[PDB]
Amino acid sequence: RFFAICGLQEGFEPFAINMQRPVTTWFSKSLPQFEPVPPEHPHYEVARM
Amino acid sequence: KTRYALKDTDEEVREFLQNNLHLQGKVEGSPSLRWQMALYRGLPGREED
Repeated sequence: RFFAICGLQEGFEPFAINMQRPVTTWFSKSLPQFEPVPPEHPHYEVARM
Repeated sequence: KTRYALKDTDEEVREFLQNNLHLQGKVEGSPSLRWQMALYRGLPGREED
């Protein structure tokens, strides 16, 4: 709705100008899941004894 | 713009463009010009004349 007004003449292109399928999007799902404790976690450390 | 960098007057660039009218881009050879030309030709006041 406003690409021609501001953005077309400045040399900018639409993010998906030449694409067949719509751009796949990822969303932050608020469903808790169990994941491995990162080796570089700032607060939690796991030692294998 | 290159001719202006070489310190040419407004008459020199015009005659340079007159002899170089065939160097304008071709829509078939560029994917970017495909949608730009289609968007350009959609304006109400665009006449091919």
